[PDB]
Amino acid sequence: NRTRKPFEELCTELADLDMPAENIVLNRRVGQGAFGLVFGGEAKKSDLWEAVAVKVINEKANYEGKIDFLSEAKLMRSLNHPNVVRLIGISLNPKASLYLIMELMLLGDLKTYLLSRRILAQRSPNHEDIRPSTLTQMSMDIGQGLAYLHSKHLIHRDIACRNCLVAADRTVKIGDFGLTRQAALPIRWMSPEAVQFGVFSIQSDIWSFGITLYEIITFGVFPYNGLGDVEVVERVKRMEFSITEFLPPQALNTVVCELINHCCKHQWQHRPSSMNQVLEVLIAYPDCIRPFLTDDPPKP
Ligand SMILES: Nc1ncnc2c1ncn2[C@@H]1O[C@H](COP(=O)(O)OP(=O)(O)O)[C@@H](O)[C@H]1O
Repeated sequence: NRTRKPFEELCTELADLDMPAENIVLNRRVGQGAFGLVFGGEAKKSDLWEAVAVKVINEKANYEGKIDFLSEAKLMRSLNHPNVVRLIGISLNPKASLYLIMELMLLGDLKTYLLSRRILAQRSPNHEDIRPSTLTQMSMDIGQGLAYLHSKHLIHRDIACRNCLVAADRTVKIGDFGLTRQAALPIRWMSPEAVQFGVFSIQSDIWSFGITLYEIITFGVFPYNGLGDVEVVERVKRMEFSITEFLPPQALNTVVCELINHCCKHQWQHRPSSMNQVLEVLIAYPDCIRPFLTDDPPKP
């Protein structure tokens, strides 16, 4: 064998993180993740219990899949930040599958969050969940969490409202690192220098961050809604219609419209050199993130 040894040498380094299956119990079906279902329950860190969600993949798939499964956890262990989801352990060979244990975010992801609290914005626009005081702090938490990733020479390459989870504290954190690589497909969240060229940088992550901001101020619309995935690879290269054109007419004079337009510029020499240029903006204008909606909900 030549691919069945990679698994058993990898778990040697991740051996201090193994937990017996008698310390993990499954209660809920939290959601349908990318590769398998995620379950919700409680895990005991040999001392006390904590509410936890688990990513699970059965032991029937190829070893090629199990290596990527454990590589997500190995990368996740190198992180510690109040705006990044932190794992607490793994579990090797429990009965039918392999377990990935990561803390529970009570209020789910951000896209389903906004999609469910849409009419609440049209009827109660000053609510503790969805007011510019909270939306700006949320986008700010995502920003400094991505700045923490970039600080330690990491590129996420997949910034969207699907990979940002919110907890009962209503603080948001970075969620999915399935596509995260080292420092030097979601095409709608990718700058053109990363689409036709396959090169990723901090500026490509800033492009996806600006797309996330458009996704937030619209409460979850599908970027470039109405254009197929084949029409967008040709339209974004020749600088026609930045994402700002897809906004309601209530924008195009605001501070958030310009911001996502500077974060999403074809000339990456004009894009911010670091996430801290964007973060320092979110302090001079603390009510920039506003809900800009229509009377017709978005159609996925
Ligand atoms: N720790 C968690 N807390 C709450 N929900 C989660 C958690 N982990 C995963 N999920 C749910 O499972 C899916 C995320 O799994 P993943 O494969 O990481 O997909 P994504 O690309 O959305 O991050 C989402 O639907 C999300 O709502």
